[PDB]
Amino acid sequence: NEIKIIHLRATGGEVGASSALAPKIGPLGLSPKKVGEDIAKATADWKGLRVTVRLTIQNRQAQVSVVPTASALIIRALKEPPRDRKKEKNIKHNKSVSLDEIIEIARTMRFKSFSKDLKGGVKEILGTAFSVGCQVDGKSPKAISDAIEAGEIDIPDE
Amino acid sequence: MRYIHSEETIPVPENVKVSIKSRLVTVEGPRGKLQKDLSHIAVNFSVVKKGVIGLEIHHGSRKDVAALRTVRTIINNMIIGVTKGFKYKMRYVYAHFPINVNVEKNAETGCYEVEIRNFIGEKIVRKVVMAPGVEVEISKAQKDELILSGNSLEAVSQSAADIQQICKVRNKDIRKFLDGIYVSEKGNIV
Amino acid sequence: PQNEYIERHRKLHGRRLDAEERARKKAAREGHKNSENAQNLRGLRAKLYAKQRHAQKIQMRKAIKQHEERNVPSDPIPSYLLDRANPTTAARFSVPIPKVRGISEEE
Amino acid sequence: SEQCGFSLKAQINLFKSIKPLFANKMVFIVLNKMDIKKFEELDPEMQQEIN
Amino acid sequence: KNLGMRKNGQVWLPAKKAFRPTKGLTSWELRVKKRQEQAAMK
Amino acid sequence: LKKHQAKMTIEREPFSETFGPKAQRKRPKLSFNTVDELAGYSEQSLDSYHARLEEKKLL
Amino acid sequence: AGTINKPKKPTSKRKTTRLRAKISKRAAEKKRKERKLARKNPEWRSKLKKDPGIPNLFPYKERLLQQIEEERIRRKEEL
Amino acid sequence: PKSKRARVYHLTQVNKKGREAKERLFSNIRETIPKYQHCFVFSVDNMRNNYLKDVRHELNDCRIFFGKTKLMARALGTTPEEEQADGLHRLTRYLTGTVGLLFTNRDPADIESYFSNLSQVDFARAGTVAPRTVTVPPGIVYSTGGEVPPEHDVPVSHTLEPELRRLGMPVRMIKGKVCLGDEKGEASEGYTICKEGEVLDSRQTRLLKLFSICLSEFKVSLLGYWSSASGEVTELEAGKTRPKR
Amino acid sequence: QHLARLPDINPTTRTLLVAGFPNVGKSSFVRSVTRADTPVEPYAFTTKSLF
Amino acid sequence: CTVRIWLVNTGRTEHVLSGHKGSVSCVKWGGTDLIYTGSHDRSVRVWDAVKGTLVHNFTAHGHWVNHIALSSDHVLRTAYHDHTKEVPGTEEERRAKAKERFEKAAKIKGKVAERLVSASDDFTMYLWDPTNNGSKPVARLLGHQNKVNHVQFSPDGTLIASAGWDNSTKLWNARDGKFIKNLRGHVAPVYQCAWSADSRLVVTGSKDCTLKVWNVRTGKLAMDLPGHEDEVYAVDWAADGELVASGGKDKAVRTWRN
RNA sequence: AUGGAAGUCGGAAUCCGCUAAGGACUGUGUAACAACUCACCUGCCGAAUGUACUAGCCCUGAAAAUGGAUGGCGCUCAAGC
Ligand SMILES: [Mg+2]
Repeated sequence: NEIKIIHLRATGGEVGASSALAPKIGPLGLSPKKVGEDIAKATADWKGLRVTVRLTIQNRQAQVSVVPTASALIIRALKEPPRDRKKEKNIKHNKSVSLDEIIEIARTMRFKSFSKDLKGGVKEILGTAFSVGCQVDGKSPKAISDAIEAGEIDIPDE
Repeated sequence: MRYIHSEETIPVPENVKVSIKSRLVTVEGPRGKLQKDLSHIAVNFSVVKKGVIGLEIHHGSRKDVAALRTVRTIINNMIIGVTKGFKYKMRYVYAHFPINVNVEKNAETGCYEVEIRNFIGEKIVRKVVMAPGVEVEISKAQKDELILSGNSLEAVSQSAADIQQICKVRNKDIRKFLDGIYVSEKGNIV
Repeated sequence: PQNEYIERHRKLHGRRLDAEERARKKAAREGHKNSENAQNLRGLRAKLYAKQRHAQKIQMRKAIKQHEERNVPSDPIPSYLLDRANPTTAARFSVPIPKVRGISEEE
Repeated sequence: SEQCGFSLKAQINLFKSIKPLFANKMVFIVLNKMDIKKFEELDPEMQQEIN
Repeated sequence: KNLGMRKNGQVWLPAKKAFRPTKGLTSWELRVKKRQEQAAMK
Repeated sequence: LKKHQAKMTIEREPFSETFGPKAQRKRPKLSFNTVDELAGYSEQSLDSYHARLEEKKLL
Repeated sequence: AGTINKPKKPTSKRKTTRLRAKISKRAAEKKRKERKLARKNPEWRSKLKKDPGIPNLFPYKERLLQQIEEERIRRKEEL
Repeated sequence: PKSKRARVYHLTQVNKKGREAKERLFSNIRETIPKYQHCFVFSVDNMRNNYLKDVRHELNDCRIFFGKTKLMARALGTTPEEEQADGLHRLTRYLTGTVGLLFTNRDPADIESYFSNLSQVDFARAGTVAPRTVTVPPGIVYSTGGEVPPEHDVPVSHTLEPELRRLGMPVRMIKGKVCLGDEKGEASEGYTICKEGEVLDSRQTRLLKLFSICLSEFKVSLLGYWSSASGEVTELEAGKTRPKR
Repeated sequence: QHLARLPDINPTTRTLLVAGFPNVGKSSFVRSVTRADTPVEPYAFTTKSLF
Repeated sequence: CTVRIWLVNTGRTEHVLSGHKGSVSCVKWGGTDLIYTGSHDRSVRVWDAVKGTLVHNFTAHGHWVNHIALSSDHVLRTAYHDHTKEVPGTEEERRAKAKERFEKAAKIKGKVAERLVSASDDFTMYLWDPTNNGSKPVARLLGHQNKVNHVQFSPDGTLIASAGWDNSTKLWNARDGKFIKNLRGHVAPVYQCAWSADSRLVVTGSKDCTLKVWNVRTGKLAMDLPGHEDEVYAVDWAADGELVASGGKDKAVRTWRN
């Protein structure tokens, strides 16, 4: 009757995420093909993106969920063309994302953020966007963050 | 630059008797008596307070002022030795050939003797004679452990060093051959 | 034995029980040892040692200056010449060496 | 039992792919881990593929 | 008893003090006043 | 071409990136592309090796 | 080294007349040559040397600076 | 002095703070004083204090300062002439040792109830008295050291074996497993990490943290608060008994 | 150094060559039939060389 | 390592083509909405311009890919402009004229197929026909003894000209990549080459401070053009053939006429 | 990007929150994690220190080959400077 939580990284719309799982979920009594197809069904929203999946295991069945991360949300909001990960490598995420979508991602990530305010959450998402390498409103995310801190850009409260 | 006056202090426990004459220090406690000649260092000993030994140097250089700290630590370790004692635990570990350690006490000399056999299968018997005042026992609580106790910290540590030095692996890769007798713990008897 | 057998031996059996303490103490004695080598070596070995120490001191100072300054081609060339190894490139009709040591016929 | 993490169809496909290397050699397919799952526990058509 | 660990394992070593052989020549208040005067002069 | 093949290969892949603690080489360079080509190549390699051994034994 | 138990041939501190004379001649020649490179030295030299100033640990540097400023004011008033 | 310990230069990003940190702390406290109705002084003595992050997250509408004690005392003002607000210098008598400021607009009864109900297990620091005797059983050493049953436990990592020997257990590496004595628990008694009633030292607390054994608890004790409207300081139960300066 | 630590394989003697996907029991079989010290672990590519 | 597509009227980026591991040293835009890129990661890529997705990845070269050329570059640079010196009245017929010029330049066996040639530092070239061959090269062009700097098709599509660092310009058949003749006479690395509109003549500008006009049918040095005091970096021949422009390290534009 | 790569095999960026402070990490470690450690911060303590240069005197800064030379004994708060 015990509950085990296993967190993993997976690519959406893929079956081979259970390749590493079957060494350890096998003693637990789970079916690797079943949990792989079930993970793919959960991550069918997030094609081509590395996402974090939580597995809740009780009485030898597993329930899957997708834990939202800032990097996955930003790369999904970038709206990149569909690509083959086997043939098209060394890609760069150099498109642009709007500041409204940045605030929406921050509202999504409020459940993880320890910041006091949505402005702090937005600045965290802007830093993650700067790491990813995209643009916000055609400018640098660092420049947008500096504008937010200096007061030119106003973030709505909650 | 010569410093006019420099002072150190050594507190003395209630059960310890310390006698200094001509820079020859004798410290007696519940566990026995230790003696050390400190005539190689110029120092004025005094009783600055009840239960405090004062050390002074007059018109000394920085090196002369610095030697008082060594004298302080030496006399303090003698006091600790006659009060609580010193105990070094050694562990002998082996891969294939079990190390056989035999401890005897020589009635003629009064010292302990440690005999080491079958070190990496060698047919020689290694013999180490302890310094006087050092007692050696084989521990029954743990496996393959010697215990060296005494009042003199220098004697106990040098005896442990002798046992560590005599079992040395030669002409082998020490990443592979891990055999030896090693000091595993240092502390007080009490 | 085969492949990384000493690493496997370290993983299965560890090392000698005093290895960490001996390594720490030797590293701690390195300062006294370096000064002793500077003051006690003789001859060509001492000279090579001193030149090597001079080189390491210079490189350390350069690295220190770079870490201090962490928080702060020349000639126009076309695109097909970019990222290549290009040379640095820096009346009286006099030669660069107008006078040399004269050579006698006996020499 | 596919506790290695790979599909048995993929294992059969790998064997079929490397069969041209097996000329002039003898081949024994060892089905491992019978303490977990037996060959009789398989569905009929995959048994037919292995035979 | 001792609560902290000594790095070299000689746990009987006492809690030593800093080696300042010129200790006690100048007080703290006088040095503060001299600090202010030297800062003004600089 | 052959007077510069060696320098060209070293410029493409330095010695430190090929083998060593900081090596980044993952896919090898192969003279074959398919499994059937590999089997045929192994057959010709074994035949040539035996031919060289017989020539050296004769010499 | 095994210097104490087996010392080597000693390095003599007794000078010879030939070496003393040669060293004296070489020192005189070096002095003259240094004078020659000094008289044809093309290196720039300042007209006024960089004066070190007053030490900080001098206790009366502040009143000496007061004296300097007062002397400047008096000289400006006189001129 | 030619003979000298050589100082190592740190080739890392973070530099020393200096006086700018002190001025920033002063300005932050002096600008957060007028915005809040109450200022509580709390103490966390001989505690790991990493749960103050969770306390800060839970009390998002408050402001917690956990800086230097003397700097916070000078920021509040220790004398009536230098105080920022009327009656703050009565509050500064509680600032000794490991203290923190809590500026809030909530009811003080709510704060007292929250910090009375706040309970969290914690690793003991050196100087605490051990509530129970802990003994690692002989044989194969497991990750928890015998707190959970071994069949639910996992064997301890082989990289901790030099560390455990340094902290004083005679453990050994038998075929890739850390064992106390023999693999079948022979020729060795269990290792007593601590005994009940014994004052723990840092070696024992380090062993307990390595074996994930929590022998202490985290508790924030409120000493007293100052209200901006009344301009007076109310003494609480911990502040009645704690020494003051 | 790598060549010095290579295993010695005679290409023209009696030899049993074990192949397959990872995590199927190749190292377990070789340990069970020989004296070779090849590691057996549940993760893929435990064995990265020829033993 | 990126190619950005810009909308000229607004100045914003529509697509970012990424995937190269080295600097994209040359980009071309064909008449079928394909973008061809060569890079320092030894690769030549064909991208879909409308979608921004990679279509082909050719990895045959052994060093830096310095330059790529298309069989239709001469008509794609000029669109509807030609020898008549008159422009059609409206945009639709102007686009039709440009498209029919491109298709006339790009027909191979009655089908529109753009040929691509890539010159590299591995002393060689590769000839690609992505429509009919895919990733299989038509030919490898061998013969330069040093790095190949510039490559260009002739306007009539029969010849390929190559400038190399071995002081030579070489001519190749544009259909099967077969070597024809060597143009010898420069004494320093030849940096650029440029065709005349009638495909009789190629002018090459080199590091030896000279331009040389070569008759490719005779295979000889037609004209020698000295006058630059330093290296010649940029060479162009006008589409109507009236002028040749050269520029380089001596900071002055030089124009050359018959 | 990698079979794997979670600060720590690599390439490029290197921002924000919470801050008292904590690098998109200084090293040890793992197959990868974990674990430890450093930078930085707080508490205990208690008053002067740290860095680099300059000047003296001392050591090293290259030596062969019979046994030898501050002229010799010898000299160490000098019988040296
Ligand atoms: Mg495995």
